[PDB]
Amino acid sequence: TTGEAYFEQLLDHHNPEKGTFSQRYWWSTEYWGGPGSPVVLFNPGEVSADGYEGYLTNDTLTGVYAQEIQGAVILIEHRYWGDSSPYEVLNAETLQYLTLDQSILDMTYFAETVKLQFDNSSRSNAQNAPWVMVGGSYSGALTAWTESIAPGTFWAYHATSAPVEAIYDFWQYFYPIQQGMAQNCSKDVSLVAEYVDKIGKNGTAKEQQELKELFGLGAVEHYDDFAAVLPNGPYLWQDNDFVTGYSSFFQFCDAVEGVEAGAAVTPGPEGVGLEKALANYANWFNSTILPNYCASYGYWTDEWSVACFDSYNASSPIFTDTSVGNPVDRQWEWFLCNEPFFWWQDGAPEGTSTIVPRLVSASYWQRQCPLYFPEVNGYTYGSAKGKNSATVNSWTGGWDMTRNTTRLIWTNGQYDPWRDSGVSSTFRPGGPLVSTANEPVQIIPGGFHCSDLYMEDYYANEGVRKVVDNEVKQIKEWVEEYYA
Ligand SMILES: *[C@@H]1O[C@H](CO)[C@@H](O[C@@H]2O[C@H](CO)[C@@H](O[C@@H]3O[C@H](CO)[C@@H](O)[C@H](O[C@H]4O[C@H](CO)[C@@H](O)[C@H](O)[C@@H]4O[C@H]4O[C@H](CO)[C@@H](O)[C@H](O)[C@@H]4O[C@H]4O[C@H](CO)[C@@H](O)[C@H](O)[C@@H]4O)[C@@H]3O)[C@H](O)[C@H]2NC(C)=O)[C@H](O)[C@H]1NC(C)=O
Ligand SMILES: *[C@@H]1O[C@H](CO)[C@@H](O[C@@H]2O[C@H](CO)[C@@H](O)[C@H](O)[C@H]2NC(C)=O)[C@H](O)[C@H]1NC(C)=O
Ligand SMILES: *[C@@H]1O[C@H](CO)[C@@H](O)[C@H](O)[C@H]1NC(C)=O
Ligand SMILES: *[C@@H]1O[C@H](CO)[C@@H](O)[C@H](O)[C@H]1NC(C)=O
Repeated sequence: TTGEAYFEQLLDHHNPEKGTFSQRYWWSTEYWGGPGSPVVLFNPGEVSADGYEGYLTNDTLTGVYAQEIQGAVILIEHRYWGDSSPYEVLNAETLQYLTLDQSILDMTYFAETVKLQFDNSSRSNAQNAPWVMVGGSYSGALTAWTESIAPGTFWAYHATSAPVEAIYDFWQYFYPIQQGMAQNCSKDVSLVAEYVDKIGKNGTAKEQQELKELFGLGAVEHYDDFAAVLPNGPYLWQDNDFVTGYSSFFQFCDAVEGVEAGAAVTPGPEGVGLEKALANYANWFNSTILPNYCASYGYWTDEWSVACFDSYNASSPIFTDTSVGNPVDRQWEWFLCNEPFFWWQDGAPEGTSTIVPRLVSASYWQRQCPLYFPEVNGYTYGSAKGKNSATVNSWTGGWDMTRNTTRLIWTNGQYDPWRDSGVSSTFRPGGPLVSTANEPVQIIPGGFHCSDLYMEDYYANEGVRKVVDNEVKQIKEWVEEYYA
């Protein structure tokens, strides 16, 4: 059966006298073998957890784990998202306790002390039963970082597509997309991105304004805000999985290549060249992306509004909305600016081919932190205080937290936009992590973001099936060691 409950979480694990707030969780005993059986714990991470029921079922990898080991499944909503926020208003003062250490200790404290409605004894808490922590994306890093920082509560860990390395100028976000996309699209998108840079850096004012109008963006006043719309094509790669078919991304590349779906004649790998690619990219954005783009934020209603592209308007509701249920993931922007993780999604450095404009730069994103988070009662965000990526990585270990691990398995995707923040990054010093029996790591061929989490990928792709089968057997083997 299923239910939902609240756990009384510590606001500040370092200072319990500051009190508690109520943290939402959901649970399922569909596969549970009774008190003493395993518990699979999954934190949906950078989002409200309400639309995540499926993780209780074997339609997802967490359910498959549970069925394999006779485990309960618990879905825990992250502090400061949804119904797990201590405050109704999120600003630089109230977000002071939205940190990685608090988020890690939330998980161990919960597993050690929660009173589960389905087992009123202590027999299902983590001191008495094996808890398996599973996470994808940021919650996969939360999972790995918990093994690094606070081992000894959870029994085993699986991290898929985990950004365990903080990186400031994360231009590598786009590198696996460039590698996975078609040759002609990649070439033509790069031509357009670099043309946008040339016109921004060397073109006249009349050239800049005219290029903006091609995209429908003549009213966008800051050139870097125009340049920042070009990644909307590449970003669609993040929505791919092995069952999305002729997806939004592949539609974008066909548009750039100037062909309708199913066309008999298509360009070869050489693409269509700058002039056509520019015209096609401009019209694709103007006609397919721009309409109702700003209206999707709720703050605006006009179909052709460009207000949401103006990142220099300190009064924009994108920056001033402090509500918990905001549509701009303000909570995540806090982690980026404050921890700081950064992961700014940028054009590549000079001398390295790029599929997004180099004018989309780390400084362009960093400039927005004080617009999201103006100083409040003396409180500011961590990167303004001088904290940087190494502050985080030297604590957690970053992608070198792999040194001496126990019962942690990793999965990554060959073409995951988050791969190069993780242990399988091609830019990790000493190369990507080498798999061992003690610490396995698998890369899904052709894989995207968290492709082993969704079982539709398992049935659709034999490469995914091989990876899922291996990690499920590894988790079962490790869990059995608890009872042996
Ligand atoms: C030059 O430019 C042209 C014009 O832009 C380029 O042509 C376009 O190329 C696109 C990319 O190749 C192509 O999109 C593809 O369309 C086919 C359908 O025609 C579709 O199958 C593709 O989608 C599959 O693959 C992606 C990538 O992994 C998956 O995200 C997606 O879910 C699909 O996956 C299924 O098929 C894969 C087989 O390729 C399996 O690996 C995967 O597991 C999954 O399998 C399920 O479905 C299978 C159905 O085949 C089934 O057998 C299996 O049992 C599972 O159920 C992708 O959308 C465009 O259509 C094309 N545009 C045109 C022709 O107008 C061209 O590539 C450029 N060339 C160069 C050299 O640069
Ligand atoms: C490109 O975007 C512009 C908006 O900047 C679109 O202009 C609107 O077009 C509709 C007609 O479909 C008019 O009703 C609006 O008054 C226009 N608003 C303007 C010009 O500010 C334009 O249609 C888009 N072009 C394409 C090809 O989609
Ligand atoms: C999901 O559970 C059902 C139980 O009725 C089982 O028949 C099915 O094989 C399971 N699927 C997976 C992928 O484990
Ligand atoms: C800046 O934001 C405020 C609030 O939405 C709005 O009234 C104003 O028109 C915006 N300015 C621009 C140039 O978009």
